[PDB]
Amino acid sequence: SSPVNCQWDFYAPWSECNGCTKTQTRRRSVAVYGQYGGQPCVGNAFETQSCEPTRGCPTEEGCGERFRCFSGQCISKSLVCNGDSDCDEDSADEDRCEDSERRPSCDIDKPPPNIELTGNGYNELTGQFRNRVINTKSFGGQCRK
Amino acid sequence: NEKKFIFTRIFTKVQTAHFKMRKDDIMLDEGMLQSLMELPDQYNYGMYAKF
Amino acid sequence: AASGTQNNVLRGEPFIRGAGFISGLSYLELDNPAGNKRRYSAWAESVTNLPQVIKQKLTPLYELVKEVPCASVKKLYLKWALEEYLDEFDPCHCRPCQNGGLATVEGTHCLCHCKPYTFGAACEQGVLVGNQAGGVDGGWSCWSSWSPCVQGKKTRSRECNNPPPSGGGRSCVGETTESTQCEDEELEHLR
Amino acid sequence: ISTIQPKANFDAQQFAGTWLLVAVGSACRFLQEQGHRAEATTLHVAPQGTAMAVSTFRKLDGICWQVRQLYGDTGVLGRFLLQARGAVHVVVAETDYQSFAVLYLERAGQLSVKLYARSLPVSDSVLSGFEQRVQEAHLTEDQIFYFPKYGFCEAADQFHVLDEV
Amino acid sequence: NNPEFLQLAEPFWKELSHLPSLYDYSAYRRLIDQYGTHYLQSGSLGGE
Amino acid sequence: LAQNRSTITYRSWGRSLKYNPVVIDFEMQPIHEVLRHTSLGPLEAKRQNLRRALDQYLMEFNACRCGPCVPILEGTSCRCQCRLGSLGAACEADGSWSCWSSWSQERRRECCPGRKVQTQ
Amino acid sequence: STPFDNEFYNGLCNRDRDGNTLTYYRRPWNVASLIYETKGEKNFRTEHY
Amino acid sequence: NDAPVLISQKLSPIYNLVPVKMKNAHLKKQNLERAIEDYINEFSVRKCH
Amino acid sequence: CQLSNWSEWTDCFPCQDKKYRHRSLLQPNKFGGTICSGDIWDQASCSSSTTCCGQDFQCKETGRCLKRHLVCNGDQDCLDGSDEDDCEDVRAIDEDCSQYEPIPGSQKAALGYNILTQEDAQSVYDASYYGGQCETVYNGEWRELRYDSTCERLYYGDDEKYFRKPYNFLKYHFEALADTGISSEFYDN
Amino acid sequence: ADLMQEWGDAVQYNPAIIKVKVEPLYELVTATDFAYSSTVRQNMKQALEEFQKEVSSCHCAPCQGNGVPVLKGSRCDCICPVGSQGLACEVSYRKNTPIDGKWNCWSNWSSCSGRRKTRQRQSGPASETLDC
Amino acid sequence: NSDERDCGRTKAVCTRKYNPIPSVQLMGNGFHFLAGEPRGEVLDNSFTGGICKTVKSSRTSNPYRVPANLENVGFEVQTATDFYKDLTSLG
Amino acid sequence: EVAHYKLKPRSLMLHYEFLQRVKRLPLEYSYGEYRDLFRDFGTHYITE
Amino acid sequence: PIDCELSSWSSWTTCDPCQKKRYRYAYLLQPSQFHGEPCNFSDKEVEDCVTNRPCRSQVRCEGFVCAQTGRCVNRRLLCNGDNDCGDQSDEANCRRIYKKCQHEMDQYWGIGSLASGINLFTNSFEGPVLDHRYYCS
Ligand SMILES: *[C@@H]1O[C@H](CO)[C@@H](O)[C@H](O)[C@H]1NC(C)=O
Repeated sequence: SSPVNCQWDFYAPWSECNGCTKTQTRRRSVAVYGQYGGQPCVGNAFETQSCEPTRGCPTEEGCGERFRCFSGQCISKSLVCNGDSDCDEDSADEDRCEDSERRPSCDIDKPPPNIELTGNGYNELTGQFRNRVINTKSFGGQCRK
Repeated sequence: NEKKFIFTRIFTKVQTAHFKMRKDDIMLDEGMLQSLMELPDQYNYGMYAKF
Repeated sequence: AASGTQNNVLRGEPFIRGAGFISGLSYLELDNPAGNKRRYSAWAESVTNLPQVIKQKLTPLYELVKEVPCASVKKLYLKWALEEYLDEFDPCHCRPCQNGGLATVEGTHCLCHCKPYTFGAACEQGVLVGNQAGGVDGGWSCWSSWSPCVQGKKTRSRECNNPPPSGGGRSCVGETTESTQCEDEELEHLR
Repeated sequence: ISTIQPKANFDAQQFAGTWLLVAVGSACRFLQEQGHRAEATTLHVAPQGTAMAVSTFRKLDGICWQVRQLYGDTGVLGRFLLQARGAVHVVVAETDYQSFAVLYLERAGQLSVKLYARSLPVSDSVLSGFEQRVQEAHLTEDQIFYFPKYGFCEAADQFHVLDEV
Repeated sequence: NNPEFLQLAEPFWKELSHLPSLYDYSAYRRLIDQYGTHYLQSGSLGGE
Repeated sequence: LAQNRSTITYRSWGRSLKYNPVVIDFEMQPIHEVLRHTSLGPLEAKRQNLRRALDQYLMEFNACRCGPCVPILEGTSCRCQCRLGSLGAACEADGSWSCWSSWSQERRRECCPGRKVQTQ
Repeated sequence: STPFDNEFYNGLCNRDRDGNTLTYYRRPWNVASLIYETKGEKNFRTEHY
Repeated sequence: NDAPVLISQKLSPIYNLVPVKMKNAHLKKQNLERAIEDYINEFSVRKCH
Repeated sequence: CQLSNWSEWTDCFPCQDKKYRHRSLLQPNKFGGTICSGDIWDQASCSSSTTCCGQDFQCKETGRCLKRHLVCNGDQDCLDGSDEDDCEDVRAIDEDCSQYEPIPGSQKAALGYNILTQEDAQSVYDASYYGGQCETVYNGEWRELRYDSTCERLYYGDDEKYFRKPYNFLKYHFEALADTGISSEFYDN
Repeated sequence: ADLMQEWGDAVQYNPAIIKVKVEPLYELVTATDFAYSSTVRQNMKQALEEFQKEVSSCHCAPCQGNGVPVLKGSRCDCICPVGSQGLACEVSYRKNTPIDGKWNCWSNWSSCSGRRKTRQRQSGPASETLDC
Repeated sequence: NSDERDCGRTKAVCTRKYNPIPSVQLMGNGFHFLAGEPRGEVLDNSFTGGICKTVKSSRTSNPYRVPANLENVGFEVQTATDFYKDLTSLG
Repeated sequence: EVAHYKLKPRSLMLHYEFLQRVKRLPLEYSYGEYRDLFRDFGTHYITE
Repeated sequence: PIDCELSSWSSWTTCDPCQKKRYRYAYLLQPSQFHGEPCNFSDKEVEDCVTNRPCRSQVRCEGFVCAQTGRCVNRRLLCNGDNDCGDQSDEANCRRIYKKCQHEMDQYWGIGSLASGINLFTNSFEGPVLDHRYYCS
């Protein structure tokens, strides 16, 4: 057979930068892919250089009447001191929930075994699962036995 | 004439752990440090051989 | 003068996807083609005790962008980025593989996934055990330059290519051309 | 801490043989959260002086295991001691020599009952007496857990054995 | 179900927030590589 | 388990290895290489002196200087402990390396794997 | 037997935390180190003529 | 494990074990060196028939 | 055995307070030569003593350079004990670290090695020096067995499963690999 | 054997890594934790380049008996398949054993005149190029 | 737990804790006639309305807890059959 | 294959020994200390 | 015949203002093999300097500065029954403790190996690069 080494054309024209970390997005397209166990490639795909910020950076989202967590996942204030994975990310705030009344979690112990695998991302061209996207470990206070 | 020779060598090694020693800022034993302090700056085969 | 030749090669590759019990069915394939009933029941109990969430339906991931700073703009840009990701390394770029092999793209390298009981560089050797009908199927070509948004329609025009139907296999299934509505910068960034 | 009267004139020789654990009434974490995964537990009794050599067979993930223990005598006929945080007091109060056996175990100020039988099925009168005793032992009916009636291990191997003794 | 205020994961939400306002294929490419292209809506979990 | 030949002893062998793990193999570096990596700082003079002393020690107490039979030089006594024959004191082609010659710089050897030339 | 005193120790107890069972031993200052390498092997041979 | 015994033994001279900075440490050390040198050559199989 | 003459006496040391001399080993016992009980090393008493770190802190008798943040911390860094002495009004946290056991075998890793005799020399590294650091690695040998008859609970080696890493050790990197290779070659002629 | 389930559930406690997705070390150094982030990252990238050039493992002498050279510090050991003993594995109980070809060290880059690397297979790839 | 948040006193509606009906949630799901897979959950099968109504199965002494959404529960288990046989011979 | 592992994409906590060693790293290009760092902690880390 | 040989000493670099030291190094040219003479000396040299140049050695921290490790741990992780600021510099002078799990969940099986650095060029494992400590869902 005839081996084929990769050969990419020049990168696409320059783009704008507005993330306060100005870096010209210069993407390229590999016009010829490798085959028959040849050389995969030599050069990197992306190239980030100096850029002139023109548009203003987007400010953070408004956390209105919501208890802010260590990450920033703003949820309703009713979840404070619920005796469970309220924020579902970390237990930073915790509302100093020492006296947890109203029977937290109603003695429900075990969740589904690996529901995180179903909640995890999925790729179609590779057939391999990806990272978790939907946080199913949360409960919202409504215990469903 | 008949000759038969066999070498049935079976070597088995089970790696319990793989350790790596640090390279910088190594704290030596007090005895070795004393011995190093007891070495003169002039070349002396006896003390160095003892060490 | 008498000469006799004996040659018999039997190989098995069980796939038991029961975390610990998965290896039992794979190891039991040595000299035992038929699966053990008790071992099969144990593996079934293990699979009951541990889910296999694979084989489920999918949805566009970019739809989950609901409440974030610049939510709609980020969702539209993720739409465009997913389109570019899908068409930048689509299997159309790779050359067709021999013996009906399926090609994939891992970075900047094509890989001809060979059918079972086959091997080789481009799935050419080991055609002893096919167990299939045979032939050469059709493969969709890479999408051409997108439409210039004359009236909003699309101009993909996916047509046949260098792997035509030759061995009597079925042609590439799907639409020949596509039609949509140009976003017009997504309604000038949402009104 | 409680103490009752053991079986009158308990004979370890006539008590030897193969026993089958049927029901256990107590309040333990493994019994209440992991009680649904209980399996068939059989017992082997062998006299050794005043003490009692004890072997236990149970299916763990399919593979059987042999738990060998030695119930040390407490100086009183009927009561025994076993050592591992805690002290175990084995007390046999009501039992015959042919059909059933009831054992009492104490650990960390907590009482527990164990029902043993020579073979299946278990007589309804024996189960009624066991229920009456476990109710008189300040234990509720919900704390009773039934075990499967099949899947008992024949014998373990040298590699799969316990050495508590 | 898909349509709701589904509680997103901390890394997912963080990477979605770190995306620049202006169109930049660089960050979105790494995001699509790390997280994939689709998420599950419904279906059984039968083994193979 | 050494005299044993069955896999029944492998479980107890692994258990003993868990309790008392022996050292199978290990990488090594000269003793004067660790003095440079001390908190005391520069020790170039002492390091070179100890390096020369070690170079002389590896020659005065070399395995060749010991009596030919595996020759093991320990202190002032020469032993091989056998030649697997158990015939005589040393348990008597064979092959034997000659010792390193004096620094000329040249350095000669004679009989054979290994190097026979060294330069100071 | 021992020609010297092997019980005296200089300062802070140097731990010898090793062995088959869970027990802590001491190492005297007279001895540099005492490892617990529990090696074991055997040999065999046969001769005929 | 209850009562072991020696298998391998590293060698070391006694005159090297003499305490330093004693009354006559050096001369007594050299004297014991000469004494052991004469001892190991005084009587042995080499001198017998 | 042939031994050279005694070398000249070196200069006396104030702290060592001893003299030193040595000789070279010319020819050992090759086949049947008379062995030499005499060694190549010697020492001598001396009475010519004259005068006997600079960092934050230093041990009294040993020249171990220690920082002041390790003084009065509930851990003996000097063999003499000059770091935990007179610490009257000083709180000493337990760190929940001295309760766990160090890695078994640090003694052999702290010993020297001689390629000539393949034997173990004296201690080179300090196997008991922590320097206030508390690193714990998931033990691999805490997996023997654990049973509970009263609750019919059979579980794993969860009791006392932690190995404290003795500053001088970079990492222990627990791992496991067992490769049994049998090389059998039966020949018949 | 029949204890495959025991090996499987023991691996659940102490598993071994097979597939790895690597990420350079200078990306792990963040600006919020260390000052001079840009200079540190540039120096780390240059050091990684020099290291990859140094430990490329091609500078070791070619082994024999289809061995695979392995670089470790200053020593180089040859990993040989079953059937060969001794250093460099020149002794074996087999005739005309097929020796697999190995690639040599890639040449240095040209000064912006068109970067190309050369290498001789004395089955590794070669003829790598980078635009200036 | 909004109703039972800070109740100073409660009236025991059921004397003993009973187990729920197994697979009772399958009869609360919605049914999409077009899709052939019925639907996700729409009705709640854990709510009981306070009344501790139960039913005793055959040789299943431990009582089951009937939800409030189920008006009538009956245990009439009975099997209901296909058989195929083919044989060909050639000589 | 027993378990799937994935490191957080950003905002991770660094080890204290590596923290101190990076704080000890110089600013001027010195291949010695960087090579020692590569020999002590490797060339990459584990993301997946 | 192929004994180890290191290149010549590199040119002296400028004295680092922050590290108050100058550095020089050498790189390997030929590896030793067949029990040859290795390169049994340091591949780098360090010397003391007298640098007068303002350096930004110390880094700022918003949260509480840990007493032993010097970590920028937020106050939300203090007095929670967890060991966050290092060995024991956290949990100091705490009135009450909370926010800890009751079942005392252990760490992931084998997570220690997945937190250490790896050498992709030699496939060897190295020291820990990530902090896989406890820090509860
Ligand atoms: C369904 O429930 C009804 C309730 O009366 C019962 O009569 C019937 O036997 C059950 N089973 C069926 C209809 O298959």
